[PDB]
Amino acid sequence: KEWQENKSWNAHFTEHKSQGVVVLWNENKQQGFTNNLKRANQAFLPASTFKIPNSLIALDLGVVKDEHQVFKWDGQTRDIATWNRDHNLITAMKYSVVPVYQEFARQIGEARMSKMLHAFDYGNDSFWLDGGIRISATEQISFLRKLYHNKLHVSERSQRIVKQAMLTEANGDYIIRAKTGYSTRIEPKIGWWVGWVELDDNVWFFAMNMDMPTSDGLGLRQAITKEVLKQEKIIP
Amino acid sequence: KEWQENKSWNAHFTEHKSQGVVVLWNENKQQGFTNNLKRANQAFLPASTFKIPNSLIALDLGVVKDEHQVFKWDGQTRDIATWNRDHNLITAMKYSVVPVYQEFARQIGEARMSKMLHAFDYGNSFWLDGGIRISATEQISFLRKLYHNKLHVSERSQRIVKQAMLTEANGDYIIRAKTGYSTRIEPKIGWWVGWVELDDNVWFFAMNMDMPTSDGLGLRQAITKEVLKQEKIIP
Ligand SMILES: *C(=O)[C@H]([C@@H](C)O)[C@H]1C[C@@H](SCC/N=C/N)C(C(=O)O)=N1
Ligand SMILES: *C(=O)[C@H]([C@@H](C)O)[C@H]1C[C@@H](SCC/N=C\N)C(C(=O)O)=N1
Ligand SMILES: [Br-]
Ligand SMILES: [Br-]
Ligand SMILES: [Br-]
Ligand SMILES: [Br-]
Ligand SMILES: [Br-]
Repeated sequence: KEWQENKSWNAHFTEHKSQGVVVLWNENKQQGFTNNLKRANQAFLPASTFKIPNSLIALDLGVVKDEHQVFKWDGQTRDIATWNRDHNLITAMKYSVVPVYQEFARQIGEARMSKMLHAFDYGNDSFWLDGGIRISATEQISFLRKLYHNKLHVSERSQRIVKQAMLTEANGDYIIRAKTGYSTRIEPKIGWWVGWVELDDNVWFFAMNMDMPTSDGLGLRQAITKEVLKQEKIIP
Repeated sequence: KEWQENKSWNAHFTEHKSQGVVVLWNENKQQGFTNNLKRANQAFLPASTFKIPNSLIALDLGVVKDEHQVFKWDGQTRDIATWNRDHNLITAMKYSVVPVYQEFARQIGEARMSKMLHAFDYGNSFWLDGGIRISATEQISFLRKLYHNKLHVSERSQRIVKQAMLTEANGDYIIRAKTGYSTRIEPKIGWWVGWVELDDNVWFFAMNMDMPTSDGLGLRQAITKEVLKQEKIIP
C-alpha cells in the first residue's frame, strides 16, 4: 500500500559504521516506513529466516507432529555448541539448528516445498542457504502479515505453533515474535531480523537486513531495530 | 565547561544526505551539546564568519566610524549582484561583502589585526586562504565574550557588531548570527554561528557542514533550526 522513506534512521546504521534497511509496517494504519525504499525491495537469501516457512510446511505435512517432538542429535560435533544436543521445534528455531531443518526439508521433498512456497507467495536442497530462493524486507513483511492473521493456506494449528516457536522477547510493554538470519554462502554477507512487535492496541511488523562482513556485528541486527523502535516510540 | 554528545541530531544531517556538527550552549545551565564531540573541536577556515571580529576591530580602531558610514562600490562588477553597490556595516555583514572587509583589513594592518585576534583568543585574505582556523566550540567561546561585552574592545564596538549580526526576530526569538562558505581550501564547508535570544535564556550555536556545491547552502540554517525545534528552543 503506502510507503514513506525516513532517512533519519540511517543515523542508527552510521552510528555503528554499518549499512542496511529497516522496514516497519503499522498494521492499524496500513502504512509502511523504511530508511531506504530501494534496499527495502532488494531480495537476499533468507538464510535462517527460512525456518519460519520450513517450520510451517513440516508441521502441516506431519513431518513435525508438534513443538515437543525430539530430534536426536546425529552425534556429529559442529562449531555451534547449542547444535550438539537434542532439539524440539522451540529450541531448533531459537538456536537456528540447520541440521534439524535440513532433515525437515529432505522429508518435505522439493515437489511439496515448491507447491507450498508458491501457495505462500514466498519471495520468488540447502537452497535457502546457497540456492535460488531470494526475498526482500517488504516481501518478508507481506509473508509475516499472512502468518499473523492465520491467512497462509496451511492449518491454523501449524500457524499458531510456528508463532509460538517465533517467541523471542516479552514483558508488560511488548511481545516480539521474530527470526534471526545470517547469509554467508553468497555475497553480500547479510544479517536479518524479521518478525513483529505486538502491543495492547496494534502490531508493528518489521524486517531488517544489514551488511555483515564478520560475525562481530550480529548483535546490531537486534540493537539497530530496537533503536528504530525506540525512536518511533513503539517500545520504551 | 561540560559537554554532552547527542547522537540523535545526526538524524537531521542524514535526512539531507549531509555531514557536519551542530554545537549548542545553554547559557543559564552552562552546559554544551553536540552531535559530534570530535568535529565540534576540529578547526576550519572561518570564511565570512571572520566578519564578526573584523567588524569589531574596524569599529574599535575608527576604521569604521559607525554602522551608517558608506563604503562606495569600487565600480568593478563581481559575480554576486548584492556586492555591486554602496554598503554600510549592516548591509556589508548581511550580504557578506568581501571587498569591503578586505579594505577594512588593509586599513587595520597585520600588526593590529594580530594583537586584536590574540587579545580575543580567536582560534589559533588570511581568513579565506591563509593560516587562521577555528572550531565550533572556539566560535561559541568567542561569541559568549561578544554577548557579555567581555572582549577587550569598547562596549560600543560590541553593541554595533551585535546589531549588525541581527538575522531574524519575531515574538518567539531573536537570532544574531553570521553565515560562512569556505571554498578556497578543502574541505569545502558552510558555517552558521551566533545565538538565539529568548525571554529568559540565550542559546549559543555554531554549526559547520560539508558543502561540496552551492546547492546545499540553505541546509546551514535549515539543519540548525531542526535541532533548535527538536530541543524546543524555537517552535
Ligand atoms: C541462520 O541464519 C544460521 C545461524 C546460525 O546464523 C546460519 C548458519 C548457516 S550454515 C552454517 C554456517 N556457520 C557455521 N558455523 C546458515 C545458512 O547458510 O543459511 N544459516
Ligand atoms: C563568506 O563566507 C562569503 C559568502 C559570500 O559566501 C565567501 C565568499 C568567498 S569569495 C571572496 C571574494 N573574492 C574577492 N572579492 C569567501 C572567502 O573566500 O573567504 N567568503
Ligand atoms: Br505464545
Ligand atoms: Br541467525
Ligand atoms: Br554606545
Ligand atoms: Br539590535
Ligand atoms: Br556566507
